[PDB]
Amino acid sequence: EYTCMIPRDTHDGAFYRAVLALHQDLFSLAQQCIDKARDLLDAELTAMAGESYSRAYGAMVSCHMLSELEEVIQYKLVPERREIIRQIWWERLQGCQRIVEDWQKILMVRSLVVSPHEDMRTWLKYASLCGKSGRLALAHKTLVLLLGVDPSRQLDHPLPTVHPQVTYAYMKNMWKSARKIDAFQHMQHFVQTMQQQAQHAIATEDQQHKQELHKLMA
Amino acid sequence: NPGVINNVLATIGELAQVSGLEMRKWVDELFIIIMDMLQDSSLLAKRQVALWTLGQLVASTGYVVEPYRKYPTLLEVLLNFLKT
Ligand SMILES: O=P(O)(O)O[C@H]1[C@H](OP(=O)(O)O)[C@@H](OP(=O)(O)O)[C@H](OP(=O)(O)O)[C@@H](OP(=O)(O)O)[C@H]1OP(=O)(O)O
Repeated sequence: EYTCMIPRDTHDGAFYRAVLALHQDLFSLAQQCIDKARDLLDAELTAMAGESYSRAYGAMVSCHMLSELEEVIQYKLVPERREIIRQIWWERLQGCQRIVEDWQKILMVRSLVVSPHEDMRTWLKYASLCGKSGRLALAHKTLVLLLGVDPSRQLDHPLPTVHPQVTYAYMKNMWKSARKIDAFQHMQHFVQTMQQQAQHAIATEDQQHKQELHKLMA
Repeated sequence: NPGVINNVLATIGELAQVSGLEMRKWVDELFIIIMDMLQDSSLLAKRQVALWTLGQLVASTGYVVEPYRKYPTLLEVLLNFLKT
């Protein structure tokens, strides 16, 4: 209902109409709206790129975000390329400029098919970026969403041992933001209940887990 | 005639679209060839087909950021096509 009033001649209008048509499995209309937004953005791109590249990065990020919608089509069409495009997404996100304002919209156009619980290697970096950029209240929300239960409500219950990277990042965030004493006991208990876990894990073939647990313990 | 070049470029782009991640052993020489046919164009050959097949072998192989430094003239020649 909101996108119906956005003008159709602007770049944002075509972009959002393409996203909406893609949400309801319309692979022919979405391609046309994408191709229209392409030139609607190319106008201002060539208008702004004549000065400097740092001036045109604001449109280059939008063009990159628009060129990632076809990969969403391939994700929703061919099941064999899902992990490969899910990996090239992480490989391509490491080249952009570390700013939360554009990372948010890139991850939002990216989470159209990948839930935060399916690729958390790219959301832990987002939480760390929000923490380093002074926006700790968004890093806390991201870490809570990745965990599944907000530990700031049950001050006595331990932290969920599942997803060890997420709880490690949460303890780091708790130490950094407010409390330097509770995070200490939390990390002690985490190290204890994580060292008491590798003993019962007699891995004979899957060797991609013991080394990661050892690095985390270090 | 450039018809053979356009034909082989189109078929090699279709092949790269067909077989993904099994062409990573070939993308380097393909890049060195297709950038020398795109940039420093001694003749007036078809640039759209070369551009399309170049963009087609980076969405299948996953060559995202490395060519930006392996070929430091790629971004400039990609931006010039908006003003030329
Ligand atoms: O910023 P720090 O608190 O010092 O933590 C850093 C940081 O990771 P986090 O910020 O996500 O915890 C590094 O990543 P960058 O943000 O600096 O790029 C990471 O190195 P990687 O890039 O390889 O992930 C490094 O880990 P390591 O100590 O193995 O170098 C890790 O340090 P800690 O996890 O020990 O705090």
